Amino acid sequence: EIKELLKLGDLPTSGQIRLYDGRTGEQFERPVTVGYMYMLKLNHLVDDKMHARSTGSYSLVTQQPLGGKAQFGGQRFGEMEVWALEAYGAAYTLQEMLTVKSDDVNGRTKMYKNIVDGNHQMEPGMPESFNVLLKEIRSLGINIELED
Amino acid sequence: ARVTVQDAVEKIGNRFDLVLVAARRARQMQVGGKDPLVPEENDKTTVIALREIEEGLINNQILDVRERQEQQEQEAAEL
Amino acid sequence: GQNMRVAFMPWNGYNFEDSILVSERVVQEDRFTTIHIQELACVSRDTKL
Amino acid sequence: EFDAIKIALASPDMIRSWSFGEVKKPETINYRTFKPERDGLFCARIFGPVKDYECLCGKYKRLKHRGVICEKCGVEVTQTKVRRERMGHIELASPTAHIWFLKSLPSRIGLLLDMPLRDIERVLYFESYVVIEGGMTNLERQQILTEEQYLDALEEFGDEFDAKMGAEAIQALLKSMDLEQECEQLREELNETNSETKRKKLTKRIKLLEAFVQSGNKPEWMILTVLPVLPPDLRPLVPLDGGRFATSDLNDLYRRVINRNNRLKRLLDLAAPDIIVRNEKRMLQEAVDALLDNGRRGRAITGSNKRPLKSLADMIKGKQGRFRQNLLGKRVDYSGRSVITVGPYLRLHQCGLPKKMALELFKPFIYGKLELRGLATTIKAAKKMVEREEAVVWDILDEVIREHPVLLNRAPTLHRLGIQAFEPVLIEGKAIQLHPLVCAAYNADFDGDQMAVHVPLTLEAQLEARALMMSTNNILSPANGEPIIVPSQDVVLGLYYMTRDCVNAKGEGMVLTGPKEAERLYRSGLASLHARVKVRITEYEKDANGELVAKTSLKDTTVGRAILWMIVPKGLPYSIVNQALGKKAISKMLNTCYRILGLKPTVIFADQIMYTGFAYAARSGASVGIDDMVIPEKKHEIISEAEAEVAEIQEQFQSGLVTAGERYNKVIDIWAAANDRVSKAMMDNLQTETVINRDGQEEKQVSFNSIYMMADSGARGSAAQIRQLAGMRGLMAKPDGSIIETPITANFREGLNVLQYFISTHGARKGLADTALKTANSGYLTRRLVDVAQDLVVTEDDCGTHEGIMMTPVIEGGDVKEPLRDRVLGRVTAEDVLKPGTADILVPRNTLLHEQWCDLLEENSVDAVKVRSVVSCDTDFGVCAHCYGRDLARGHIINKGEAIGVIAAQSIGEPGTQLTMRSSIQVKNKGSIKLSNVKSVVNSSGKLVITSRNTELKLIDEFGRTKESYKVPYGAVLAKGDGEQVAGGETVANWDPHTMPVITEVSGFVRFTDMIDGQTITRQTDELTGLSSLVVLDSAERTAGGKDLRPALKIVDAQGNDVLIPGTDMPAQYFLPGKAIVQLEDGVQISSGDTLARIPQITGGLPRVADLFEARRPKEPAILAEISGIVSFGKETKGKRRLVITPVDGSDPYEEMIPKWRQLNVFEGERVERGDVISDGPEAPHDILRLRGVHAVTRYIVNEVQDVYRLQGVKINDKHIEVIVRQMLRKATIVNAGSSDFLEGEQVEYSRVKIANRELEANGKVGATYSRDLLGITKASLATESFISAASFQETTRVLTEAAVAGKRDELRGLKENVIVGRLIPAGTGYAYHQDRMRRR
Amino acid sequence: DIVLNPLGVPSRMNIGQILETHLGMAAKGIGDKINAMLKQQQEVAKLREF
RNA sequence: GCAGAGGUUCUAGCUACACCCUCUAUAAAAAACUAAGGACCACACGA
DNA sequence: CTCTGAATCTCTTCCTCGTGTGGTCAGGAC
DNA sequence: GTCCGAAGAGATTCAGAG
Ligand SMILES: [Mg+2]
Repeated sequence: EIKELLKLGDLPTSGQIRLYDGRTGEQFERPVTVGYMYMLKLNHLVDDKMHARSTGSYSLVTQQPLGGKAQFGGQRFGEMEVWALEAYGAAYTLQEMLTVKSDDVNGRTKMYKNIVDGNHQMEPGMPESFNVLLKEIRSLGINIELED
Repeated sequence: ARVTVQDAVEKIGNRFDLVLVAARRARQMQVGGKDPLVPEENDKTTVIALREIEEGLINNQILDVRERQEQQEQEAAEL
Repeated sequence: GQNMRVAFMPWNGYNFEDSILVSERVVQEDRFTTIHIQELACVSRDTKL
Repeated sequence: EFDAIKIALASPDMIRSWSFGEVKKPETINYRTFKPERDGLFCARIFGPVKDYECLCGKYKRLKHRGVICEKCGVEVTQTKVRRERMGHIELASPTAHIWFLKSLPSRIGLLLDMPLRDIERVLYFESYVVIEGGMTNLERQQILTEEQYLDALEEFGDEFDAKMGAEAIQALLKSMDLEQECEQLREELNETNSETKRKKLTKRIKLLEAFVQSGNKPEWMILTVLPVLPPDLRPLVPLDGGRFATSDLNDLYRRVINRNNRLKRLLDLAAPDIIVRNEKRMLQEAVDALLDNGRRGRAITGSNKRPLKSLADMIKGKQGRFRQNLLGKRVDYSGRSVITVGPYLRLHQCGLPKKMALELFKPFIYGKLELRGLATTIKAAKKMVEREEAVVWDILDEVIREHPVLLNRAPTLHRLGIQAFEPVLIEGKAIQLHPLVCAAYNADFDGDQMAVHVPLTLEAQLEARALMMSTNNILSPANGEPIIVPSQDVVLGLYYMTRDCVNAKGEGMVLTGPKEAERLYRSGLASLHARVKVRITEYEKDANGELVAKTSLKDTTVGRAILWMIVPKGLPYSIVNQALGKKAISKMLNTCYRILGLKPTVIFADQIMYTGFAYAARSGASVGIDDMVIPEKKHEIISEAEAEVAEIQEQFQSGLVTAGERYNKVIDIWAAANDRVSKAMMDNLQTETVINRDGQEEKQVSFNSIYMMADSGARGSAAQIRQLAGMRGLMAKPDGSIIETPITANFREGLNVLQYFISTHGARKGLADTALKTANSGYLTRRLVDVAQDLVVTEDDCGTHEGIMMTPVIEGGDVKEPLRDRVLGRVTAEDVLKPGTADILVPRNTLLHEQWCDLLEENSVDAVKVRSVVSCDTDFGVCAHCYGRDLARGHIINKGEAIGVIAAQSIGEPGTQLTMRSSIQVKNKGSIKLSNVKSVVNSSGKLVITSRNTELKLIDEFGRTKESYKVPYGAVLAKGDGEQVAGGETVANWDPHTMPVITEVSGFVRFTDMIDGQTITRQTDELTGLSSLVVLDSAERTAGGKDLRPALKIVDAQGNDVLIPGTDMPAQYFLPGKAIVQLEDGVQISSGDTLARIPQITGGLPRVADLFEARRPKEPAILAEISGIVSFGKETKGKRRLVITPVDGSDPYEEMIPKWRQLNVFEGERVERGDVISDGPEAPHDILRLRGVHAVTRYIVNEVQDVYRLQGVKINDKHIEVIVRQMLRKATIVNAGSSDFLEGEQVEYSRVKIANRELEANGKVGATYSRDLLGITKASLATESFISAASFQETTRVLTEAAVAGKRDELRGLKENVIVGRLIPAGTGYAYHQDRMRRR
Repeated sequence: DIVLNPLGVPSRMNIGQILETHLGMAAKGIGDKINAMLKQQQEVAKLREF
């Protein structure tokens, strides 16, 4: 039935045309299928998913977006990311990510002022989220100490 | 610009010592006043450090030699 | 959605794995432009003084 | 700044030391005034000031007044950040129990007080009294009594007897107990009380007591009398809309605790009657329980929106807790996300990047460059300039992204190839553009997939990204030696279209003057792309020490193949391109380039091969027309035949000739055969459909049907897939798995009927639901594995241990699954690998097995090398370098500092997505018949029958390589003798599938000694021949008469004496099991090797790997004997049967209550060996290790997990499993303390006792004896000496409580610990920093 | 206007989208066949019979 | 530019991450400029 | 009879990210 | 203005057999 409908129109029955190339202007060998597929357009556009953060908000735990990266918040260097990074051996990159790029507010602002000066130094500092954990597990009778 | 690091690691063949030595060299070339002993071609300090390594000019012991030479020249003008 | 001419062939890898390669003719004739209506609520609260 | 973390129990004095005040007001900040209340949970006076250098009042607003408490309001003028460090203590009106000890799994309060947890709860929650200092009265210090009993005891003694009630009573009991005296007394009775259950419990209690007295903490501190609070800023009031300021789900918990404490204080101030104060104190204790962990006891409290409150333990444990959400996975700045797409114009070290998000990323870099260049003076001016994105900003941005790698990252990253780096190129649009070839590693799908992008900032981090992250530096995947940067689907199709041949094409037979002339011919259209020609190539082989020869020669080749000869660098031969170049061919071509020319030419390849593949797949026009899918005209005839056969079978069943199951199996098999015939017809019509004109006569060759091009080349689509597309769909199963009798006759080209589509949807939805649940369970397993092997980091160039693994090719009955070539490639020999001729060291004991050595081994008849595996290493805190061989991701041995534990755990967990979760012995080919652990008996017939249980038939060739292997059942009759050379395709052995025959060792007459008729046996009627065959009755189901005596069949000679086995004095009596159908009578002459009786005779997916790595003993485990000797049934199955082993030399202590529900294949008179399956079933890993050694358990586990992985085709080198196993059995159990200090029942880390013994052997004093205890990873990771590593993983409450009571201290020295604390990880670029730090210490 | 990737058809077995493609081509063929005899004016009889 | 205040603007501007000048108890000749910000559960999904 | 074992109850963890939609969070009486 | 499933794994009870 579809073949006969094709043959009614002045169209090839095989359903394939010889699409000449747009740039080379040469015939495509192995004639290619051409037809009118009903292409939709899904709601998942890109301009509502093109996100990027330099430095914005912070939380009580000094995480950037915490609950919702829609408030101009950075990506989550998630649980598996630190494994996939330390598997290489990116100690400096990992230390960046989880101390000076995300958590160590003193170190974070110090490195910001450093980068705006051409120099690219880094200060480890103490991850403020680790200080939050320290205070929490210390607030329940279990004494915790950064003993040296 | 450059693409690979094999010609760099081959003489620092731990692939981790390379990172440390080229990092401190790029430090002395970026925050310090040292000029690249390898010609610069609009290239950042990292690839410049790699090029200085691949030319058989910058290595860990050479960096220590430069550091102690700077120390001697500093303490020579303090006496 | 809409419907437009479709040809099944690898065109210089731009449709490498599953990606579509729509022509500038689609955008030119305003074929797939979609209106999106956003809403910006704003309230006036009983603030003191 | 520090090097360790200390854990203890905060006594109610250091709580006051921490706390800067006592919270007395339940009120938080007022709704009317933002200022906090006088002494509320939020309070500037006893915490930090609300604003920096500003007190709560306006008295000292000016910063001038620094560090001075304001007299007017009693508030300091310190910076407000201190509101995150200050604490406050709640002075409980009465002591209250700590939940982390009461009603917990460790049950520390239970072991300590030696009370039932029920009774402790009863006294604490005020249900019943507990006595203290009973004295003269019958009640001791440890008794629990009800209120009526309390009245009676008060009658017994008015005051000397004391029964305090509530938590105060427990406090007093803890005070009265002295650890040291109790500890030594408990040791005293531990030395005598030999009851195993009592021994375990007493060892637990004594361990608690010792680790609690040696650690600096008293037992009174379990009962918290002074609760501290979180810093107010760590527990704030967030919003301003709707209900002004909402809560934090913890302020209300603290308010409830404060309110209960205040009401109790008021009652104590008013001396209320004891019943109401009991109620008040009980609900105070309950409120403290809810604060500690809302949900450890009873109805978790709630006053806000009918949901459990997020208690403090809630904020620590679980994913949502701080440890996982906020510590290991901190969201990062300088990051971005966008749906990604493909760009061929990019190189391999490059990635697309939108100008918008690149500008939003490198804003500090843009500011710095602008300030340097003078285009702005202040950060405000730079912000304005970049917000207007002037044209002076774009060319500066392209200046700052000259050599600045960015970390692309996919969200569900599994392997470390899931986050690489590229030099981003600034392009328009909103989508990051990923190079196609690096999507195979990423598992990128380009259907709306979003990849996070991260920017390293510090020049050390940028350089580290360039050296390690960048895609051109990690081409070799760490899972296997197969390269991961492989042309995936479209470029390979283009290359296949290029590198092919058709016997007639425009301009064929032309002779070419080089590949450049071939390109000129094709681009001019004179010659077809795949015409056959003769070209003049110039191959460049490297026979010298790195130099090339210019070998010029003609090659009968195709124009398309000649096109690719301009793409290969010099060092490759032409035969690598003279073929069709499918998928495997292209992957092998890339691998050959990597192993010959290095890495830079291989990147040049990757990029150029992608370019040419795309550029010629474009001109290919590789369509998919429906007419390209030819229906086999043969298929309809085959379907008619299948219909005739199924009709015949069905009508036969309509007469009852066949059974329902028989009809089912026959129709299934005939439909499967019809499907196979249809597949063969479809192929034989499709793969040669082109019948072309060969300058005259007619010739047919490989067809150019586009579907067959896309399938045969390996581009996209398998032979089974295209078969289910064009031919039959075969059959498909129901939900359970039993397939339909009526298959799917039609296919996808022609129409598919409704019922057929429903049957298809069955399997489709099955697979879809399975794959979603698979991704869930695989992610969980990957986390578990990477958290059990996180701390293993290579830290030594060599361990200096001769011990290794006797690695051999795997032959599990079939052919070789993993040949010795790819088995021991990249590993290091453990000992002197000799050659067949002895006294010839073919390989030194310390040489890496790279390509040359493994190639030399094959030609020189290798069968068994020894490799120094990681499980055989001895260095504490990580394996050595030579214990691990090559990193397998780079072209050399492992670098001293890599993190092989994480890479291996990822390489194991990554194929989880690819891993789903829902006779006779005939010889094959040439070789001999050799057997080990063999007890072959030559029967009188002359054939071979074997008494041994674990006797293995292996088909060794004329050289020695074990090509084929087969297990030999007990009593199986063999064709020829041991070592005999047989032909090929021959049958060599068989047996009775449901009959273990009782064979004979010496012929003679038989006497039914100890065989009572009717009771021990049944002369059951022979319903076929008449001569009744005896059935030996088991002692259980028999009558009460013969249960004392055991069945026996003793052989006798011509005189009737006891015939015995030569060597063992015990006679040749053959005991019988139950249901043993014996078809003989006493005094019947049999042969030496004749039968005597007749006795009648589970997951393979991701759960199998989980069960393996969890060391789960199966529900039906095979039971083995821990000592070699004679088998016996000691007791008369009194409750359960018994097995006693009597070795000749050693003593005979053994008793095992084998459940009376197993087919114990071992009889009752056979000398079993230590580690023999007396029953049959899945051999549990624990007893495997404890009865056959570590080198056996590691071999078994790696073989089985690889079999699970090889079944799906995913390649994983065995080191990634051996390291997991080494981290899996790093725990020992002390068997003899010796001169050291280790309790017997103690289960302490293996490295600790190994170091202790290695330091004791420095003197003559003997060390300690141990037995390595294989622990499942989910609680092998939880048993580590470090405590934060286990705390992050799972069961945070359990591990934290155990660390607290033990006073444990963390000496980080680990990857996850340093990650949590944030310092450099001791694995990678930070390994040198950490080795320097440990050198300074 | 659009160039799909052919290699998504065999593996991701959705051969219907090619039947859809051919039928859409036939439908647009009918559309332009009547457009031609409607662009240049043809009487109602010829168009009606077609 | 480190502890405060004043200045020509615009209430207030002392490095608060923050932008110019003065001195240690006194307020103006002067153009580019300003704000340090926010939690927990259910649902549609997407890879 | 008391202790190796049968059971019993109970507790922790279950891809990791996003786009987002929302819903939610201490009064009247002295 | 201030205030009242499933899966396993382990800890814990019954029992049943010496
Ligand atoms: Mg995808």
